[PDB]
Amino acid sequence: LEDGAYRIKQKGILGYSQIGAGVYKEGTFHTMWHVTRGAVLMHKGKRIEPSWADVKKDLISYGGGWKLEGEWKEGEEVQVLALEPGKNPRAVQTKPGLFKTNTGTIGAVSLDFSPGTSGSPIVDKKGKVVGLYGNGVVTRSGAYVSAIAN
Amino acid sequence: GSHMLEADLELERAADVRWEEQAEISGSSPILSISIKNEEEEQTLG
Ligand SMILES: [Cl-]
Repeated sequence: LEDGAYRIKQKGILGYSQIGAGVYKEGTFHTMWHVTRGAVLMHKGKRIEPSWADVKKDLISYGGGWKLEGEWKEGEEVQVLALEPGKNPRAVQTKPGLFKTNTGTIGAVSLDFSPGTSGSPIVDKKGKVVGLYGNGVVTRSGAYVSAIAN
Repeated sequence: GSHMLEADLELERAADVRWEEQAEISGSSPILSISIKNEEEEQTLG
């Protein structure tokens, strides 16, 4: 597998459905726990197995520990490199916000893409991945947002 | 149990991971994808 952003497609009798997305970096595939639930993944006839997960952060990696290294800081803009069902990839620039939750305070972007985009990378200006789209968390105000940072 | 996988989940590469200069300029930009790919068909793997 080469480094990059990938769609995750599930086969059924009508053909494939895109259930999410993820990032391959340094030998490891990164996606959301809610997308695969730990299921084995295939790429061009090669199997990859789950290696680590954090259900509370909605994260799972395959073939190694977490490799994503971006860290977002308040005020900085990022890009969601969205891979939506039925759409070519699109970069959308946005400024994440800080939100209060019961657990603490998080950085988050708005849930402005298909739920099938879950796993797409959110990148900083250095091209590093600061988080993955689609970790839905509830704020104190009763909003759902897509968390990127604690 | 079964020695077959429960579900056939397949990966398909779609984009380089990078900051897109056009999106910094305009706020949003399509990421040129490849021949040039004019439309994503969800039902086909690649
Ligand atoms: Cl990274």
